Amino acid sequence: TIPHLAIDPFSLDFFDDPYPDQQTLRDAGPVVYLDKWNVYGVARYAEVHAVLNDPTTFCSSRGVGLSDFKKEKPWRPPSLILEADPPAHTRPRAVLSKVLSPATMKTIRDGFAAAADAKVDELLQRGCIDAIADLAEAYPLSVFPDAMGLKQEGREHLLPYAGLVFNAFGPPNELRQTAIERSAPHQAYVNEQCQRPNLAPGGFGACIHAFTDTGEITPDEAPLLVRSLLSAGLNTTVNGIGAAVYCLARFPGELQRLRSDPTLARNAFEEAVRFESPVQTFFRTTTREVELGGAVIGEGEKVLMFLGSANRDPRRWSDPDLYDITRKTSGHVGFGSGVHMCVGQLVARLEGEVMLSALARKVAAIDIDGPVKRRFNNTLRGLESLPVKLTPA
Ligand code: HEM
Ligand SMILES: COc1ccc(C(=O)O)cc1
Ligand SMILES: [Cl-]
Repeated sequence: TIPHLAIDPFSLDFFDDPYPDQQTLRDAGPVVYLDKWNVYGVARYAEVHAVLNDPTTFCSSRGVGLSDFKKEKPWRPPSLILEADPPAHTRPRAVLSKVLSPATMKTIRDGFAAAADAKVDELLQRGCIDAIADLAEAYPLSVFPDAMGLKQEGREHLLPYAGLVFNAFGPPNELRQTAIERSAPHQAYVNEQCQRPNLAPGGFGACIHAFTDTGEITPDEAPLLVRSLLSAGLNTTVNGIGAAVYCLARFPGELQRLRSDPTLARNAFEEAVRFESPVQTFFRTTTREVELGGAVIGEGEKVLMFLGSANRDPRRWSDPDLYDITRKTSGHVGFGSGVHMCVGQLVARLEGEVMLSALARKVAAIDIDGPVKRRFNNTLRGLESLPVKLTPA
């Protein structure tokens, strides 16, 4: 019925090259059992999409990591949005949607673009750079904390904290254990910046606190919602932009197409999100007994969704393992799908678009120039170091 596999999707070997194991997971059946961690897994697009779009059956309030909040204490107070189900999810979600609205994008777009162009100009003066530290990390650090309204002091905690959050979604392996044992100072920093007086006027955080009188959220909910943005809003974009740059360096043909038409920048970013899937996995917990892909799952079972695999499922995509910047990407699940689909995706896409636009206009070649170094995280896929040589247009 359901096949049992011994594959550990949280092992370093798996992280180093997940694609053959993801095929094995897909081809074993629509629903698999992972004996290593005692969870169900779905690795094909169809079942992942299905699970994403029925939150009643496959809930989030019992945690979207391995841990079941009904059995264990969460390592930090539950997110009011990610780890909430409707209807408790609905109004905080509505608040964050307005804080990160089309109108908000319109106010910051010029500034986000200028900073991207400035970044690429600065890098071109150096020629040989690390596309991670100097670009993928540097550019979001140059725009997102300011957009949040964070003070300057203590920003060095942001990436450590977010790494910790995504490691903590995983099983209790070494990556997770080590993360939590180092957490205290990053946690203390982030929690403190979530308080209203610590967030600059007009910024994302201040706007969340400004939203505490409409009947949607109360003032005591606002700090945790600022926490959500400080959890998900930086490192994801770093890995997104890094993915895109990695793709353009590996596929020079696509760089040349992008150069010839920079209006393809937004879709080039979208395709990179599909192709590399920064957020690889999330869990759901069953709230009742349910039929899924000919399998019957009992109540209170963890279900692991392979978003990255779903994005490379040949049942859904033609040539899924090719990077194609004119692909019809609509429908990929790199930002999820359904009621929890990434609420900050407009920010992510804005950052990616203007960075790729800047590269499209300013850079003639991106050539890998040193050993590439992958970074391991229980949930995030991305590189630690990507030495490249940039050649100006
Ligand atoms: C390339 C960049 C990003 C990727 C790949 C990504 C990925 C995701 C995914 C897959 C989900 C679905 C979670 C689920 O179904 O349980 C999600 C939700 C979420 N993301 Fe993003 N994200 C990105 C950028 C951002 C940014 C820039 C922000 C904030 C500024 C953000 C904040 C959030 C929040 C608050 C949620 C919870 C939504 C909800 O539960 O309703 N993310 N993200
Ligand atoms: C996409 O990953 C995350 C991480 C944290 C949160 C949150 O803290 O609410 C939401 C999404
Ligand atoms: Cl925390």
